[PDB]
Amino acid sequence: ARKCSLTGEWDNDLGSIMTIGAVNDNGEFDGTYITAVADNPGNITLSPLLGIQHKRASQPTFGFTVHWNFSESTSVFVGQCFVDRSGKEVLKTKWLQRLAVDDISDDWIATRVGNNDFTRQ
Amino acid sequence: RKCSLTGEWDNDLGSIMTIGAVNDNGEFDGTYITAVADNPGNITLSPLLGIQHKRASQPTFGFTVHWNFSESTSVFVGQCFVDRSGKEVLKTKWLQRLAVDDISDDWIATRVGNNDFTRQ
Amino acid sequence: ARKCSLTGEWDNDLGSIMTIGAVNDNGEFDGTYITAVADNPGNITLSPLLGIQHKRASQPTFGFTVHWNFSESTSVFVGQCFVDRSGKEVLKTKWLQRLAVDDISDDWIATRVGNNDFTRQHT
Amino acid sequence: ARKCSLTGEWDNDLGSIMTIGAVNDNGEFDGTYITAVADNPGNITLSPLLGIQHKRASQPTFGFTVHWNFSESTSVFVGQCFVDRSGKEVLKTKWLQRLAVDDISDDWIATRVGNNDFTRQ
Ligand SMILES: O=C(O)CCCC[C@@H]1SC[C@@H]2NC(=O)N[C@@H]21
Ligand SMILES: O=C(O)CCCC[C@@H]1SC[C@@H]2NC(=O)N[C@@H]21
Ligand SMILES: O=C(O)CCCC[C@@H]1SC[C@@H]2NC(=O)N[C@@H]21
Ligand SMILES: O=C(O)CCCC[C@@H]1SC[C@@H]2NC(=O)N[C@@H]21
Repeated sequence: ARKCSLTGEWDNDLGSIMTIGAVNDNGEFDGTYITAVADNPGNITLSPLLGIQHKRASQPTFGFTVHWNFSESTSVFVGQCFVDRSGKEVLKTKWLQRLAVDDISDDWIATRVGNNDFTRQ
Repeated sequence: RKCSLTGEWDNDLGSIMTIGAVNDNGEFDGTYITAVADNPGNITLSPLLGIQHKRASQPTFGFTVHWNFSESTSVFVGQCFVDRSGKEVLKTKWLQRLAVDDISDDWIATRVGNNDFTRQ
Repeated sequence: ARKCSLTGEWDNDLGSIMTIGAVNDNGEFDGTYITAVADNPGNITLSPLLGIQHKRASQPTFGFTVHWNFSESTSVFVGQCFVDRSGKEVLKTKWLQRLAVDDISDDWIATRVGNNDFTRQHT
Repeated sequence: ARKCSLTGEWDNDLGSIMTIGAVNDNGEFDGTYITAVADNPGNITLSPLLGIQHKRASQPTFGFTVHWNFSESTSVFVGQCFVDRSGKEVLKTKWLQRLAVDDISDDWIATRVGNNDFTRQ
């Protein structure tokens, strides 16, 4: 396995855990995501994700979408995978979380922003 | 159904997006022709992948575009709204990640913005 | 007055209004923000802002902070003032709204992001 | 001095330093920001900031603007000051950096987003 293939198990600074499947020839992948935190944390369940990474660069950019199975929200993550001289991989990401609102007039309220660093589990 | 993302959309910048069939889990692929880029002479049609909620009449959704002509990747997240006349609008916010050479330069690498899409 | 001096009265695309006073020699200004929207819209009242713009540029960047007087939140706006050939000014802004949470462990949830375009009030 | 008065000297995770002066009755303050990073770090100079914090809350929110004195850019920071059981203060912030572009048609490219945590010097 080449470094910065997203395939494998990762966690982040909030305690969330992500598993990513095989990455195909075009950089596409699926996975699962167990968030440590939510608007309603009692409701949390494992949720699916789908994304794409670049493959030429040793330190590729990537993004993915998480369809939360327990709420009407969706999150997206985008970032770059870095490798240090010891071979330690870190995903540096920023994210947007979209809430569902019932009226288009309330759109302004509905997007949160943040960051997460992921390392191999 | 209204707010099935399948079809052709454009946005306020002139970009054009086509989305394929949405499967039972809300997954879809598509293509994106951006009207703008860091190097607009290099723009080519690029692939996207994402997921929408299915039940809601006004579902949230997300997708990733893998730009085929740069090292960058963008993600879009938003909600599809339908007014009482039947008109659909995708209200989105996006992040664009640029590639940097070293982890110490990570702070510089993420742009944020917005786009509204309507059917082409 | 110069185009893109922030001094004056501005509308945005959510129906909000702000009025900004004189911009000093360092680009600093104060004003009052009247939001059309909020987490608790029945509590809305006018709220103070404070910011800085670049002064020399024909199309300057700027930023400001709004201290909401009716909640524990603070918002910041950053953007650029553009002037078209007819003299029409547009403030293209992006914003972050910070909500107050009680525990550092909930920090991840606390920052909303969005955009606003402002134009000068007519007359 | 009460905890989470912003007056004083702070640094962040990138190594940037800021010094904030007296906070007035309305929560207003000024100061100097010394960024550790820039598009061109050989051009970095001391730059002014101006902001407002809430005063009554034990863990107040606040924001400030930095007018960079060595580029046409402006940055804004927004966050909350937290105090732990031992009295240690942390400012958890997110920021936007606006770059100057030539025309309104280029506006889409002009805004970076990020995060910083500050602690007292
Ligand atoms: O709250 C919800 O309804 C869905 C879960 C949202 C979890 C968010 S996604 C961004 C941040 N990073 C995480 O690992 N969890 C939160
Ligand atoms: O510049 C690049 O290298 C890739 C193209 C990025 C285009 C961005 S994605 C966000 C914004 N919305 C658009 O339709 N195009 C731009
Ligand atoms: O909800 C609150 O407690 C305070 C008001 C927040 C209003 C926000 S700031 C960003 C957006 N633009 C506006 O003109 N109003 C909203
Ligand atoms: O590059 C420039 O033209 C001005 C300096 C920008 C520095 C940014 S502001 C956000 C981030 N946090 C910092 O402490 N510095 C960078």
